[PDB]
Amino acid sequence: KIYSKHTPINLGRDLPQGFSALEPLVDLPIGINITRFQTLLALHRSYL
Amino acid sequence: GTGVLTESNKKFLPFQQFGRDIADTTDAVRDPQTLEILDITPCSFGGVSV
Ligand SMILES: *[C@@H]1O[C@H](CO)[C@@H](O)[C@H](O)[C@H]1NC(C)=O
Repeated sequence: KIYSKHTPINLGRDLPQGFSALEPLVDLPIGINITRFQTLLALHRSYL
Repeated sequence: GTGVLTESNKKFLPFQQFGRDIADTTDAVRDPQTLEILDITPCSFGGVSV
């Protein structure tokens, strides 16, 4: 289950105060064992 | 269920299907065939006194 939210935060503390609930985005029927995770970043080639 | 299906003004979110009151009883339904919200109200009933 993936839940998400996009909130426009006025310039300040990155983790703001107040509430912004995350709406359910997708439920995927996967059925696998998950104990570890990693974030994917994008890198651009230099060409120099 | 047995009830009257009426038009509703409740702004359901896209994931949301069912609707519930303070009693956690079904108060609205979203139909799969036509994506509209039908408010469910129990039919009229009462006690008869002679
Ligand atoms: C049939 O059902 C789907 C979802 O259950 C809906 O998106 C579609 O509009 C329905 N077909 C018609 C002709 O309304």
